[PDB]
Amino acid sequence: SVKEFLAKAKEDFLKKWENPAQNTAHLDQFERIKTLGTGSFGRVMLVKHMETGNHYAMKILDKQKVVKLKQIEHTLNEKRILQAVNFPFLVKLEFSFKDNSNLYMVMEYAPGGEMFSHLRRIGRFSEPHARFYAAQIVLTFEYLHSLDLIYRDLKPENLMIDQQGYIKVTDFGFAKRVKGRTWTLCGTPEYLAPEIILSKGYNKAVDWWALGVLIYEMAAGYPPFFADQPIQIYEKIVSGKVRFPSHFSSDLKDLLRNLLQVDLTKRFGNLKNGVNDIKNHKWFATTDWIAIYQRKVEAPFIPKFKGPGDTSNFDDYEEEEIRVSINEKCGKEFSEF
Amino acid sequence: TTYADFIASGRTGRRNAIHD
Ligand SMILES: O=C(c1ccc(Br)s1)[C@H]1CNC[C@@H]1c1ccc2c(=O)[nH]cnc2c1
Repeated sequence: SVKEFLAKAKEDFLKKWENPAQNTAHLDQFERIKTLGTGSFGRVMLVKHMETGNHYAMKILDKQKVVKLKQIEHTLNEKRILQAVNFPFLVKLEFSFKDNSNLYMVMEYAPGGEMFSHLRRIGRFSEPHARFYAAQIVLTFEYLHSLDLIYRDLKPENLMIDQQGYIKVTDFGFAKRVKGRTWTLCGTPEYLAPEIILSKGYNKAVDWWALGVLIYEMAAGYPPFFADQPIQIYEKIVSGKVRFPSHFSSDLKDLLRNLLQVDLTKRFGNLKNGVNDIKNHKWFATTDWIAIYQRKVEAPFIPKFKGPGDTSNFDDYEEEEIRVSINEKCGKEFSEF
Repeated sequence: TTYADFIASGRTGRRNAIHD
């Protein structure tokens, strides 16, 4: 049963959460091939495990930059959570370690690239295409929320496409285990729920708002609230007004009105029936939730992978030498990593 | 069009997170 499945999932998660894996590899066990993505304090590189020849995506975080940007706790969150979870649509954390200068998280490689890249290129997804992806996010948030985890950075840039055309969620940088409410202003402007912006405390319901933004962006080709500057975006978000493209179906608009709901006592995912209000909505009437979970549904498209280390579905990035100092930096701050 | 306004905007590229 569902209850039995989630109970076991929590048991598995709590053991690893209370006793996190630590120092399970070394940098010299990998050959660095190419940068797959970048951030303010690090990058993700395609690497090859020289022993097994397996390819991975290694996130490399500069410890000094993390400290400078006040992301210590968020980074500890990311690693502790990601090593503890297990779900078909979550990227797997295979190894983690640190050296004098950097933190390392060696993750499952997703050769299909980011959803963002495909969405921007083709313009928008059809509703069935968008629904297929949305269903996987609904199940992923059901899983995460049951563990008292809020994800807090949903967007196409953070959704990887695997070899089967299914999603793998990555970037747990803002993920947090919280039972009550929290207050950190973090996320991406286009995807912030009103309650985050109005600085009044918030909960897992911000993830369901973000799901609304994502479905809108997938189906429209642009997000529901955009402008040149974040301040203008925030004003639109809190307004309680959304405009829909004329090609949006009636069912899609009704769903989005209930996800992009400013009032928490009315937002889908946050009512008495929980995620079931979403799952049972007419827009998802054709969705076989069990088949989605079992990966038995044919994907809208599969990325052609002409090799285990093919990166043709990724943009090219400025490469930089991985510098490791002869002196240990920020030792105390990252002790538990 | 809204699509046209989006594409002419400065936020069609990868969006940075804020924190904060
Ligand atoms: O480059 C990335 C970074 C995140 C933080 C730093 Br401050 S840099 C991420 C961002 N959006 C997807 C991107 C990324 C790219 C590829 C993979 C992959 O193949 N597997 C697992 N995770 C991945 C993450």
